Amino acid sequence: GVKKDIEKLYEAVPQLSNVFKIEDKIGEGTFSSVYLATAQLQVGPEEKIALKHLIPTSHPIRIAAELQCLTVAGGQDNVMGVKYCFRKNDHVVIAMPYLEHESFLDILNSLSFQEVREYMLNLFKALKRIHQFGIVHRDVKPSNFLYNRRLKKYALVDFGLAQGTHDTKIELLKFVQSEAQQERPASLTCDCYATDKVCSICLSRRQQVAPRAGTPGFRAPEVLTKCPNQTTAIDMWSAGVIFLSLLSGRYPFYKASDDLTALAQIMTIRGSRETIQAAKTFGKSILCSKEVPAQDLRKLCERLRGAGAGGWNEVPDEAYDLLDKLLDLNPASRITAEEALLHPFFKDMS
Amino acid sequence: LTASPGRDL
Amino acid sequence: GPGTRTGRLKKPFVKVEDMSQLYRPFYLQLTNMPFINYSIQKPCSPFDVDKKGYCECCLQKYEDLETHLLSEQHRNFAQSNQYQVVDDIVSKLVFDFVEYEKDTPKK
Ligand SMILES: Nc1ncnc2c1ncn2[C@@H]1O[C@H](COP(=O)(O)OP(=O)(O)O)[C@@H](O)[C@H]1O
Ligand SMILES: [Zn+2]
Ligand SMILES: [Zn+2]
Ligand SMILES: [Zn+2]
Ligand SMILES: [Zn+2]
Repeated sequence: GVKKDIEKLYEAVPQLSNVFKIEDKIGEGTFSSVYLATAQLQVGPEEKIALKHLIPTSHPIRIAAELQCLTVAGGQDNVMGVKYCFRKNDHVVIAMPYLEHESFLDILNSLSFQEVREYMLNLFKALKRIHQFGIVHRDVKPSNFLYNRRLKKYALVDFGLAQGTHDTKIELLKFVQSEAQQERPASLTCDCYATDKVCSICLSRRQQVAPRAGTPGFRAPEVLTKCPNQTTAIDMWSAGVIFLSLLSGRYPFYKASDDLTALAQIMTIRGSRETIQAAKTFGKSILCSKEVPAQDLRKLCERLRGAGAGGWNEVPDEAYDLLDKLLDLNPASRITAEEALLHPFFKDMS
Repeated sequence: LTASPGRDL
Repeated sequence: GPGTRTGRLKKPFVKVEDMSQLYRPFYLQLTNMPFINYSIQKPCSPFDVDKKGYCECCLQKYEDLETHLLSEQHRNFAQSNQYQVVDDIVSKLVFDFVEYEKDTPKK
């Protein structure tokens, strides 16, 4: 199985056979496959290399934008860089340094609390870096943030879904802006607004278009409710979801097969009135058939994680305060990566 | 936990 | 009801609507609203109750990736000048690996 895939990769991009020994397939995702390979350096020792084979249905501008994120933003501040890139026709392979890393699920229950602090700090370093360039990653989640516990090394990876802010410094992301473009009624309004009613007027309206590339369980509420003007705040929400998994011991934390089920789960954690209030500020009316109160984050996480030893026995208030700011339902007030690095949770750190 | 099938452009 | 398209949503539900009223609302109806399950063992979600795609080059849906990639339309795009934007970025990277000559069979 893996053997035929490797043989086919050498056939697809023949230059690889003169440079790399492809040893194994380490990743299989929606838009790429990633292989472990060994190469010799002209001036250094042998190196392990991650070869990312982009799906050949990818548009060339999308391929180039991913590469440009890696070359311009990557290579420092815990953002993966690129060593080289090989192309034959529609087959593009990005060669990156291989970072040996933990499985998030495997280490979730053995991380010390101090290691959770260090992990979050270094995630925010990476997000501060990409957000400075106006990159909205859109798919912040543990499999896109590689962590080597022993070496204390971190790498944000995978710019295959990224979009640009209006401000972006990644030239090619001006061709993939996060601001949606809408498609192409006898009565504009109807009496169903903010009620449980439906009628022929509202049901027959066109559909709103908004970006939503990403992964189920990590999308911010403004994504789930089809806000056409999304910002780097969606990445900070996703970082909040990672933190919520770390503090609760539960991963994946949310488990939903569609956007409004994900929203219903968020309302069950953060409260329905709180979610409704925030959504009004970005132009969305949410109605739920039952009101549910916000959960206290400390009680929730500690009850789901169970008895704490060592650092886990006395998690500081600052941790749940930072979590509350990351999971801010209002994307305008949600904490930024730059601000998060200044939060008291990170007292006495680098 | 893979990405959804669709993305922009 | 369904014939007149007018009525009320069966509960429980979530309904979302853009406040401009320009767009169709979207709805969620499920049998059970989410329940936080603290009994299920970690690391499980407290909400746990348990080759098709689109070619961006051809602007076409496909049901089998490998089949689409072999189609004549996709091959023509793959072999075109549309990747100059990629090659322009590559030409600024520095190649620092050892490159071997091809091995030719002997005798
Ligand atoms: N530079 C790298 N070093 C080590 N492992 C990597 C690297 N890049 C990717 N991976 C592995 O490959 C997986 C897939 O990488 P990613 O860029 O997310 O592609 P995909 O979109 O297919 O998931 C990652 O979760 C990680 O396990
Ligand atoms: Zn990824
Ligand atoms: Zn109506
Ligand atoms: Zn609800
Ligand atoms: Zn195609």
